Amino acid sequence: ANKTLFKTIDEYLLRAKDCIRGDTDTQYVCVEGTEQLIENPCRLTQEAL
Amino acid sequence: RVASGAGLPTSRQTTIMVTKYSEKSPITIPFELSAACLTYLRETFEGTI
Repeated sequence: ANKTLFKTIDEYLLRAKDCIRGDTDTQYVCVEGTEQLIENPCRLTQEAL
Repeated sequence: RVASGAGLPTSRQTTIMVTKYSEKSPITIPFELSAACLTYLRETFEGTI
């Protein structure tokens, strides 16, 4: 993700997502492509709140 | 339904039928009549006032 700003933000819009399932009571990684992904701005800012 | 994207488990054409029932709630009122109005309703004696 060290690229230029436009390519990094379109890479963030496309791929930088968390993909967690909601069925179980704990946070397992979801099976792929069944439900919509989970996006995270803290992935881009690399900071927590 | 809605057509799905690539690599996703799509929908199937399903129907659903459902009944609904009637529920009864009868209502009632008692009302009394004395023996006096019974023996005086269809009975005349001497034709007096």
